[PDB]
Amino acid sequence: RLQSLQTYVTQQLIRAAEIRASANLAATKMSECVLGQSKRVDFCGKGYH
Amino acid sequence: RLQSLQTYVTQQLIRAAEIRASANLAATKMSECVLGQSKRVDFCGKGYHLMSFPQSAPHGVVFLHVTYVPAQEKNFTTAPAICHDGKAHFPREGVFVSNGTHWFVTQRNFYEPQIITTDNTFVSGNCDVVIGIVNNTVYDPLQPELD
Amino acid sequence: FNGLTVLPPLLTDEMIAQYTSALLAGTITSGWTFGAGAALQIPFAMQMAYRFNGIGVTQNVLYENQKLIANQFNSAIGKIQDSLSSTASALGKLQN
Amino acid sequence: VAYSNNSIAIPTNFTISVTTEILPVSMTKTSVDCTMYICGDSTECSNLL
Amino acid sequence: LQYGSFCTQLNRALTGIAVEQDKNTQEVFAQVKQIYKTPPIKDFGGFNFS
Repeated sequence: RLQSLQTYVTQQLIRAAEIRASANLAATKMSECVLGQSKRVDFCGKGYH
Repeated sequence: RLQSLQTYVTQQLIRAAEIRASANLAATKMSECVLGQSKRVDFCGKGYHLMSFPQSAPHGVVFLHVTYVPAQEKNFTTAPAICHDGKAHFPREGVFVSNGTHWFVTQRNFYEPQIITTDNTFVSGNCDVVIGIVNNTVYDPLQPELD
Repeated sequence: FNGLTVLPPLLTDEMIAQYTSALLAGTITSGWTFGAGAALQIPFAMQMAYRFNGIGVTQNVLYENQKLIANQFNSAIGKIQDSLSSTASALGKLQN
Repeated sequence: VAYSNNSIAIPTNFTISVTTEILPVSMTKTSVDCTMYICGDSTECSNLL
Repeated sequence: LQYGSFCTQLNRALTGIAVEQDKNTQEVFAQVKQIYKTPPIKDFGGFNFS
């Protein structure tokens, strides 16, 4: 049971780091795509943003 | 003891990846905010970014980000274009604004009203198509320079 | 039930919708200005003309084509309802 | 927002603001001699490990 | 109790994840200090946001 629970918490930490990386990108698109006009190619859809 | 040590090393590997992400972002701000002027919104503080200064910290960096913030806004009446002579005029830089009686052209981010001239404007087409266009004079400096 | 629980998020989906609503209203009334300071009102076609300058297109190209540009935008928003109401695999990134 | 089809707000002044952003760059380098942690110099434990 | 700290360690880890979910949402959505209302007259030049 302890081995099972250590395994669960380790998958959750690795999975939370993927969600943090995704949320950082989302927050950056909120600043650069919604609160601005980005000139960065393909950061805010395809075509000129 | 071996289960305890594996638990520590796994948590250190996961924690090291957060520091590596943070350090890559710090290196990116050193490039884009200290070594350049970024046009990326919020990347180098809030306001329009001028420059950043790095300061060293224990296991870290502090960026002191210098921004311009617009501060004392006034309302103006505005138009997309001026109708002059059948001709529709557009600003080259800036925007047309009225003080309630007189029309001017200004830069967008700091009120500096200028008389609307063929040097400030460009022409395209006529008064038929532009929604919200206003009738006004557009000055030409060459005419009185000759006269 | 086996000593396992789900904790609620701090913000409710109503509060996320209120933040999202403020971000839309800021952008359509004031363009990017609320992103850097106070929200400065600008007319919406006048803001789209600043966006066309930001992509190297001259602003007369917006004002001379304004009704076509509004129709292409309005039609492309209709396709978002059509797509989301028809599909099963766009929101696969969230369902995963 | 005081929006209309013909109203604009234009700033007549600015502030120069300086803000601080803090980023972690590193953590302390900690090594372990795993045999000395598990076995504390017991040769008997080292032969079992 | 013979296993020492392992449960406190596992709960600290799950608590840290739970606090990060709120931080993640706050950094994405709390990007404005003011709740902006859209005007009651929707005169956006023919662009429709309904």
